[PDB]
Amino acid sequence: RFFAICGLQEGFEPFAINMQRPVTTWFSKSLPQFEPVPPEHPHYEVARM
Amino acid sequence: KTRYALKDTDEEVREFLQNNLHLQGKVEGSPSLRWQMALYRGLPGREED
Repeated sequence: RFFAICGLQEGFEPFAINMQRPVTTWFSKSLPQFEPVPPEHPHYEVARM
Repeated sequence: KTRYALKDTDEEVREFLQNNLHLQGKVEGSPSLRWQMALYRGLPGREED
């Protein structure tokens, strides 16, 4: 709705100008899941004894 | 713009463009010009004349 007004003449292109399928999007799902404790976690450390 | 960098007057660039009218881009050879030309030709006041 406003690409021609501001953005077309400045040399900018639409993010998906030449694409067949719509751009796949990822969303932050608020469903808790169990994941491995990162080796570089700032607060939690796991030692294998 | 290159001719202006070489310190040419407004008459020199015009005659340079007159002899170089065939160097304008071709829509078939560029994917970017495909949608730009289609968007350009959609304006109400665009006449091919």
